[PDB]
Amino acid sequence: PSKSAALHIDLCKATSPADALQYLLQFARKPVEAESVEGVVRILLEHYYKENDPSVRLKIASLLGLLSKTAGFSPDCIMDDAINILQNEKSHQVLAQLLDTLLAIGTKLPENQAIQMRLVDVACKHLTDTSHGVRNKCLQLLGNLGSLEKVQKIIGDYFSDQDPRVRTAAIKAMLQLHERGLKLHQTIYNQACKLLSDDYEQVRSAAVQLIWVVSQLYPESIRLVDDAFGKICHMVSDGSWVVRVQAAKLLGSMEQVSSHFLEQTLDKTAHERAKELYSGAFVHGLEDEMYEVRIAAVEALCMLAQSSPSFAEKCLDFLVDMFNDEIEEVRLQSIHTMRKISNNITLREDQLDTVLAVLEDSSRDIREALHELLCCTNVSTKEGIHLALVELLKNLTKYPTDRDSIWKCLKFLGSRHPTLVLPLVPELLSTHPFFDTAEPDMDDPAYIAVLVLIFNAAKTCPTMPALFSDHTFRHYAYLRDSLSHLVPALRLPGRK
Amino acid sequence: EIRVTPLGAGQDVGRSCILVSIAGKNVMLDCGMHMGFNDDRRFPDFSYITQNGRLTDFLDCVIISHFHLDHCGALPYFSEMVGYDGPIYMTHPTQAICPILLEDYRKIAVDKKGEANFFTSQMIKDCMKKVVAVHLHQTVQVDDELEIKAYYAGHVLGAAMFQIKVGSESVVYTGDYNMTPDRHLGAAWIDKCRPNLLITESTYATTIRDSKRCRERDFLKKVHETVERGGKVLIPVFALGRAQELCILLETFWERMNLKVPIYFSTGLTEKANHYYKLFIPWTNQKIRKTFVQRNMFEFKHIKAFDRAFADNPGPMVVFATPGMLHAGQSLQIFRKWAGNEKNMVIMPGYCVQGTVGHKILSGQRKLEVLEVKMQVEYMSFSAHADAKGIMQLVGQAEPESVLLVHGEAKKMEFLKQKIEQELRVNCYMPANGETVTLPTSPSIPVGISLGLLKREMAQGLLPEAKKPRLLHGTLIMKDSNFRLVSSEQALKELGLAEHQLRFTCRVHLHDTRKEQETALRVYSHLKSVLKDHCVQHLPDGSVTVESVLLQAAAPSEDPGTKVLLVSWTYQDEELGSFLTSLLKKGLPQ
Amino acid sequence: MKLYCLSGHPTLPCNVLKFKSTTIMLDCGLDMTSTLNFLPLPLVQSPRLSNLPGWSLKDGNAFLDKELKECSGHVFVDSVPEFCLPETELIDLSTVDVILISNYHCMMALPYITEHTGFTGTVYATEPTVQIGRLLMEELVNFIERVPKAQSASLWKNKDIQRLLPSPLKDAVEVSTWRRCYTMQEVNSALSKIQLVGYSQKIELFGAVQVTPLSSGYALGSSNWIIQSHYEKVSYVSGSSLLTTHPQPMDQASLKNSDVLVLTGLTQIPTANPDGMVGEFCSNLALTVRNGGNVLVPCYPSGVIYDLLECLYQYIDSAGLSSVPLYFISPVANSSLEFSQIFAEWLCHNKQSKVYLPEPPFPHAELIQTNKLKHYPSIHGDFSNDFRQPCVVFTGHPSLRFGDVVHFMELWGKSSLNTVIFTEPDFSYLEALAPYQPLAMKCIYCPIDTRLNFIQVSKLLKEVQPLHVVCPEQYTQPPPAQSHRMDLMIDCQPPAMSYRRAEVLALPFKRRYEKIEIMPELADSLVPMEIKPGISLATVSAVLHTKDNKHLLQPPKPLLSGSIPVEQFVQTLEKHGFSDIKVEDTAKGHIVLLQEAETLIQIEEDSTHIICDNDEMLRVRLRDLVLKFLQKF
Ligand SMILES: [Zn+2]
Ligand SMILES: [Zn+2]
Repeated sequence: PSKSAALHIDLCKATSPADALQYLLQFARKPVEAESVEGVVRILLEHYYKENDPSVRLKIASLLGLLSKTAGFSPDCIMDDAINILQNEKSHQVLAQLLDTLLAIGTKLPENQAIQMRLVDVACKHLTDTSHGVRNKCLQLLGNLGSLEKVQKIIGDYFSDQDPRVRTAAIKAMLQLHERGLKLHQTIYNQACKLLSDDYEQVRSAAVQLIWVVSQLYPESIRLVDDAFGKICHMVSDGSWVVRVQAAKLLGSMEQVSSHFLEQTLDKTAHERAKELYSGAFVHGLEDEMYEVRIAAVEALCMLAQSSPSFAEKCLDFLVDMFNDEIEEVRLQSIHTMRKISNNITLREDQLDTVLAVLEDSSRDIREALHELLCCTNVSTKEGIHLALVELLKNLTKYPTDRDSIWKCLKFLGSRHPTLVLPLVPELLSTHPFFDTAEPDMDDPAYIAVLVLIFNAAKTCPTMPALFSDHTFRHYAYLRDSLSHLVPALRLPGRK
Repeated sequence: EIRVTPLGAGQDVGRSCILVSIAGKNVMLDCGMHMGFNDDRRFPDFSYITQNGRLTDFLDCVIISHFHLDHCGALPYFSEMVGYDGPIYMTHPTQAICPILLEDYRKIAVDKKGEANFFTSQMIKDCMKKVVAVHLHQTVQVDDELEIKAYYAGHVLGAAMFQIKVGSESVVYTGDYNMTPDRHLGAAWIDKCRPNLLITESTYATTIRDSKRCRERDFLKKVHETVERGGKVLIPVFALGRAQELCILLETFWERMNLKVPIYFSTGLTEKANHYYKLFIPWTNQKIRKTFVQRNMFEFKHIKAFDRAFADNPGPMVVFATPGMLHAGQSLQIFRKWAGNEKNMVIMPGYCVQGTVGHKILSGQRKLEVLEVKMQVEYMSFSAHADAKGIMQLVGQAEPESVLLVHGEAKKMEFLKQKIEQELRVNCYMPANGETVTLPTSPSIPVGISLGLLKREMAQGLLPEAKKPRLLHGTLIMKDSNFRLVSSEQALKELGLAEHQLRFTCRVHLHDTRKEQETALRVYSHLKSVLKDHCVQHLPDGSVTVESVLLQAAAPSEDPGTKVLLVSWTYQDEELGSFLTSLLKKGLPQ
Repeated sequence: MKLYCLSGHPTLPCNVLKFKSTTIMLDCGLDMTSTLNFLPLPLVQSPRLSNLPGWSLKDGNAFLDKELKECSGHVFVDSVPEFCLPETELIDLSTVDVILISNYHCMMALPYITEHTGFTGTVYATEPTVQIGRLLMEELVNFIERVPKAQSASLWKNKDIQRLLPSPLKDAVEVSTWRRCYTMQEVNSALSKIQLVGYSQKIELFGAVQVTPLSSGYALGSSNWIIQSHYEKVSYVSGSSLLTTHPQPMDQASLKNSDVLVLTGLTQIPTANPDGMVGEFCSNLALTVRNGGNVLVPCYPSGVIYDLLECLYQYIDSAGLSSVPLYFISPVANSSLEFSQIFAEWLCHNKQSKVYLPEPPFPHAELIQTNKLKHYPSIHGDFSNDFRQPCVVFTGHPSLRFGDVVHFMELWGKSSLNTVIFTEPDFSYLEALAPYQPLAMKCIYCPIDTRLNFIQVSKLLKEVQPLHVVCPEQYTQPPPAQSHRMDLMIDCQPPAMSYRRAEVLALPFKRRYEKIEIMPELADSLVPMEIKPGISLATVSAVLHTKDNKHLLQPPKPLLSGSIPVEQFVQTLEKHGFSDIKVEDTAKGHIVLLQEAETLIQIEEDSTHIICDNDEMLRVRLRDLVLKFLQKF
């Protein structure tokens, strides 16, 4: 009905650039057929397709592609499109629209073999263009048409073809092939070794993805994943800034690598000078143009640090030093990564530097993140615990609004390693040996802060209620009554 | 060919000035003075560029990299007394900054040396009226064939590489530049130009500058502890460049830590430095050029203009001061004021001039002139120059074919040359001031071409017959203006010449008893069987066609035992014609 | 070379050009005239806008009283304001390679195209254009937000009802494709897809083309694009202004010698004199403020505002009106002021010199330092406390359909002393003011435009002498305002072939020659030879290498041409060793017989035939003797 009326109106108008354009725009703009009449409409359109000014034909093909989404059409449209393509070789635009329509049909519903994905693929392969007509689009067509789990030869030659756009098309088709598995061969590694140095943008951007994806499959070249990682490293200093984001993310995602070679990224120092005093890819990636690449770098570092139990100690200084980056996002990411790698790590002398930051203007997010870091860090030296305690007290007395987090971080800092604090018990709470100390105020949020640490530590060490003074017992009862999610139940005689 | 003549900075530093003769054009890169030679020898020599004539006759254009004196100090001298009216190219920040520094240097020369033949304020104004501005990546056509392009360098605000390109030849002069991003200037960035020649500095070619982030971390720790101990802080740095970087770093750290101790910045050059750094935001890297939307980092909340009388003021203090060299030392005034105290710190973030009060303080002896220094000195390095890795990375990125080093010392020049030659397999040089070096070019002449010929040739190449020489042919029509390459037939029609046809007809003599009537059929069958994949057809008239070779059974000859076969072919297919004749000389199968 | 015009607007074009093996789209124009048809978006609901009577379908079948509302005998739709779009279905935009931006006004519609269609190509624009564009899109998003008017009138959109609906609703175009305003995540994605370019930066695309932006002068950063291969030129000019203004002066030098010239964005009010009309502005403003009313001024927070502010700064002291303050109210006022201040390299020479003499180039900085002019984020907040009367208020949006202007003008309309002064010429102020009519506020129309007028257009066309000229049909046809006048229609030789909304054109051009480079070894190896005066040619033989659409030749079937003279043939045969050669003449050719091998040769005009016995060495000797008596092609 509507399709027949539209066909009659178009035939009657027969205006070259006016009638066809208006009819196509109205038909596409208004609505889809939403019925089986799509086949009849397609037949009518193909009937008028025999004309001049291939712009009208291209618009008709676009309409056909749009209609193909309705899922109504199946083999009739496929056969008609194949026939039309078999003889509609005129300029590049017409073949472009035809290839787009064929791709739409193929991935719209059939997703099957038996001239559902094989005949179309063969036809497209045989229809290889001479000058950028369809080349990229036929490449992505065969990309979305996965032959079987047995095609790579054609793309192998196409990699070194004329236009970088076609190179990108081949790369994206390769990505589509991988995402369905297809067990890509090893030779693509050596072939893309040169793709790395293509001296044009938008090419390397995905060549890096290809080298990563092939490498991670299996590490066997002579060292294969190590070689690919070395290539990514030598590339991390790419001229652009868009490449470096992928460069960082992909090496971060990688997980297995030769230990000895891994540290060679960080090897160059004033840091080792400080260490003695107390006693290259990332080296450059950490300090780069704009904060995006810094964020990517820190993420990659946290990922592979998690992966490798070693190599963490080498990176603590490189993290902590990079706190005053001036970009709050990098600040937060650095704190988060330090937290995430905080395990079996020691801050013999790093304690003071990572704690100096605790005094920010408000930076409520930063200070809360620092508390989160402290509650999950590890220290080994008693003076370290003492130091952290004193800076936390300064924090509380200067910013009396996050005591509610100060207390929890102290709770965890106690529970994590109790024995460290036991020597401090006489000193931290005044217990003059032969003088009865005046009851410190019960509600003072510095005394409560220092008491919660002790009580949380006291779950483990049985000997210390002996050290506890007179007040501490009734004060413990009061705390355990007030803040039941900070002080656990104990063995004290007063509260049996 | 390329000719390079360094009139200065030849295995040395200061008074940098390069002359490039390229494709018959003379361009002068950079023209500055340098201190230490009170004689005229400080200025670059001009007896070689033009001897004693008119400069514009020989020179084409002057290029200025950045506003540092050792590069932009000779502009009045070169362009007013000597006489030059040609175009001078320099980025807007350089144009805005160099005049103030030139005036200050003029006043300093008057006050100290008082050289009679010295450019005057009016003359600086006249010279600067003759300047032309260049933005980033803006190609400016000096003439119909010579064009200059700029790039972001970051040695100081507005510093820029230059790519002097003509036709295919191109030379990239970097001048002073940095590859390590600073706290307010982005790192130098370049295309993959692939120049034939690359002029670069080597000021720090032997020093792999360590992690700048950790270096400034140490600096900030020292300043924090110093303010804690109640002492005072004096930081001598020359008013341009490093002063603003230190100011930004300290201001940001200061706002974060919320510290309140007032900090002062030396007057005199502040009123201009801050104003220019404020009006020229679109050079100051991503952090500032983004954060500009809300506030303007160069409007300082806690940095205020210094006052001399505050020198005696008690309590811990932080004060910047000038000059970084201490030779005159308004900074040296406060230094002498506080020298007795051991509580105060002082930081020297740069190299001092040897044999001066700078070197005396550099060395640790108390007696420095006879007065004894007691406060503590820290010799920091916040230079904004290129580290060895920086130079190597930049050359690798540009991918040049020949390098040339200036702005440095001879021994470091040698180390860097050795390393680079071993590494990148690239030619290097070391011109001493006044030594000209010549290098061969590759002036490939361009040519026009018809579209269709290329189209079909590329289609043939696309066909899987590659690796077999397809012998791209045709002819080059020359007009002395537009050389155009054309196909044979297109040239024929264009020139109107007749399409001469060359035909050879060979009389093959077949000696056999087979009938003449079947001779043509035998020829067809034998040729179709022998010449595989060849177009062999038997025409209805009894003749045979092999591609374009026509075989005809001629009329019976007077010799009964001899049959004549006319094999006629054109010159183009004469290869196959000769092959057919050779095959037929063996005779048909019998 | 195919050119697609996807926007009928004469000033906000969207043109998809095709060239070599690349597809380039220019401009993304958002026709914001369509917004006029909708009701205002009040900041606080007003009773008069709330209670408007409902226009009724005369048949009454459809329930259109809710969708439509009528005021002053007119009709408006009732929903969130809307926007027209370029027709994106003519060609799949996803196949578009590169997008170019002319000016912040022409890039307004960028997000829709950049995000929705799947466009993967890159975008080019100048730094001030992109920044000020990010400012304007922020302003627009904020205005449409902040009072979400959920209603969505869709029945009226039907074509059948649209036919019956009265004017101007009959006049809408592509009512179907209209789309609601985009959002901030789309804006951010669009602005992050961008890449920057300075003036005259020669950006090469795949070696396939070379694009260059040239100073236009219309506004701060507007660029006229030039696309060239090595033998062609397409100059796309959109919104130039050769008058004396603050932006960088227009450069016509490179425009000449252009194969195709696309011309767009001419003036809107051809008869308007900018200088005299700014004078009218100042005089009327002064008179109203003296009367004691209040003056409202709609204007984009950029562009013409700055020239207006310089003029007002110079003129205020003339009448000594220092008492009356200037309020500049907009959510991007402060950012726009600061961005105008920083951009020095793009201003005119006078202002660049004012910078070289340390001082902020524009005088509105001095105004703000003097406190006569105060910039505020929006009327709510500090402005309410610090208000005064009488005053002059620069509002945000000149469409009059939303922003702070709607609220101010609902507030001040009742009075008669107060006055609203239009300056931006992009909207028919009659339709703009229609919804608020009746209005006691004195309405003054002084629309300032700076784009080139038709006389200057003729001058420029004669100066550049293009091979073809392509312009919108509106210019070709005389304006409906004055059908009598002839100067109001473009004129050129050959006549400028025109176009309309959603049209496809084929440029009258043919690709003949392109650029290829020889390599010095082969160049030296080749030896030129001459057949005609001043014409030296040589047969070529090599292998082509192609990279990035760039071709080169390096060393690894030519034929004959020219008759062979029989006299020279026999002379050289005898002097080379041949003997007993006899030549006879025919009607037009010569038959020459060499006794050895019994060789007979007939030479005719453009015809030479050799017949000999079954010989090989003599045959090849004859071949090399005869081939070298002519020129090889
Ligand atoms: Zn320098
Ligand atoms: Zn220098």
